[PDB]
Amino acid sequence: GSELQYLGQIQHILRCGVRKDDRTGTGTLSVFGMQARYSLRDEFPLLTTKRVFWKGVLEELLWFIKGSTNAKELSSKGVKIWDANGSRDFLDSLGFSTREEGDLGPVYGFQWRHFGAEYRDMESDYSGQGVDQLQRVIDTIKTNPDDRRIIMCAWNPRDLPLMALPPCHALCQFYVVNSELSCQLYQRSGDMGLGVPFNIASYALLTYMIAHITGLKPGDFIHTLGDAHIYLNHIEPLKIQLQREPRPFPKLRILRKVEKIDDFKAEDFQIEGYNPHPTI
Amino acid sequence: GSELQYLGQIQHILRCGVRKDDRTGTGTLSVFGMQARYSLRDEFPLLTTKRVFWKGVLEELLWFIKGSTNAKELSSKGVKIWDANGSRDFLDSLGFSTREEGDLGPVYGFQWRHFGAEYRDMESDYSGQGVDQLQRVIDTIKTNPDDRRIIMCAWNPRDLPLMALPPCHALCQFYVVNSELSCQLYQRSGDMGLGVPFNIASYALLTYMIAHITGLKPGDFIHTLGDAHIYLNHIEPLKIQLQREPRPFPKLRILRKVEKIDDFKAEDFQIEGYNPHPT
Repeated sequence: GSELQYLGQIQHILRCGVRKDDRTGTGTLSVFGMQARYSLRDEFPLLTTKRVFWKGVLEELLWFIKGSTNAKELSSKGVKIWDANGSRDFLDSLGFSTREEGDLGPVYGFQWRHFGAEYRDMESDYSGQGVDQLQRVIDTIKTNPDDRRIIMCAWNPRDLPLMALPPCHALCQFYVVNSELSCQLYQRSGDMGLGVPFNIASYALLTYMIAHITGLKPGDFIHTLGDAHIYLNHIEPLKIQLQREPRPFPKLRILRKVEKIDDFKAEDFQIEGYNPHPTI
Repeated sequence: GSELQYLGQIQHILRCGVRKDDRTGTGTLSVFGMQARYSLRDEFPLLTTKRVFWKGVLEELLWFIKGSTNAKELSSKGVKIWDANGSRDFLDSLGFSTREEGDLGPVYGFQWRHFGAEYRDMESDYSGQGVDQLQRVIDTIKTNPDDRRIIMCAWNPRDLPLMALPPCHALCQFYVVNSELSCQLYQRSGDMGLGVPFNIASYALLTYMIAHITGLKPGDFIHTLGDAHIYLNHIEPLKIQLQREPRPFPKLRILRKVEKIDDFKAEDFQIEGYNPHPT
């Protein structure tokens, strides 16, 4: 069971994690180096022991694909998860006083579509600039599925300081065998309680999208974590969630045949049968 | 973090791996996404079921650290593992007609010490150019141990076309807690029988070096693999190797207090009690 692996990681962190503070000084139980395999075969890994913000997962990814680094473009979709990091106070705390609100810097969207390009601002035109990693992985999957270099890297040391926040998802690698597309994510830091479930859904979704455009079947989503942690305040709540028997994962349905990654829209996706346990 | 995890991985690939060919149409049994943990606490992960080319590991790493991209600089040390990719014929095959022999392009050393810098040639001076990820990692470890961004990435989409080979160890992350330095390597592709043991030792050594430079004790080396594979002509040999009784890992002795990562020399290291099953 995929979810069982996730809950297993949580148990392991409770049993073997050690105290480790984050940037704010808040404590967490932490374990370095973890890995879970989530099958994407005939099911979508949207955790059931606790509700995952699906609209956020979907809109954020379409926003990444779009190459946007403007939090306002995601906020207007009803997803505010990046608004704080693009706010005046936050951008100023980073020294980006002349940066317009919403300008997150060269984050995912930019890295994925224009890696290496000289970031100006969120409104700048980068067409033809940088390496379009996303389309490249798609091309490679179609032409040379055996390729062991189908990677999309968001971790750009040069652009790091310009980003409102360093990416938690440094890079992901795709793999194809027997008509199945698999994806492994290297997540440098994961909040098992709140972020990871969302993280998992995001990349499983990216895989489903690429598999659809490349005519492959979703295979496995391998979630690799660097600092896998649990905030101390989620220990008891998590001990409760761990008591809940996971439910069948929902299924993802793509309502139409999409040809290019850029053509996907929120409306083309439908999460069916998602029945998460009641909020804790 | 035992060698039993490495053996277990081999066992799993032999058991669940599926046929997948490499760039040369050569078949391998492959599993995508694997991870093994190797304790570095009072022991060094130099595999004992089959001898690892320690000199190669040590010299290659020192070579990475000095930021060299000149295979000749490593070859002169008696380590020829990079010579082929820097040869006149190989360089020309990739269209690098203007490159002096040995010029591997912006590979590991360059990325590690000058990420983002404009690669010219192996003789070019890149002082203060690009991001020195290695020193930054060391600086961050010393100043903010809790940092969850202690990463050194060799994967540079931008420089890929200029390299003799795309980096295999795409990136590694370090982690500090309870005065222990851990390192996790994300290896996109790994030949379980040949490269992986070497790869493991390389990053284990790097961790030992940085741990020593930062006054921390080596913790764990987590090896994460993308396409973990075994070449077909290695199945039987590896199955035999799986029969070999794993022995206690040797110890890595650092014979001197080194202040800067750049000051480490081959002679500062000594593998002790390495007793691998003969080949």
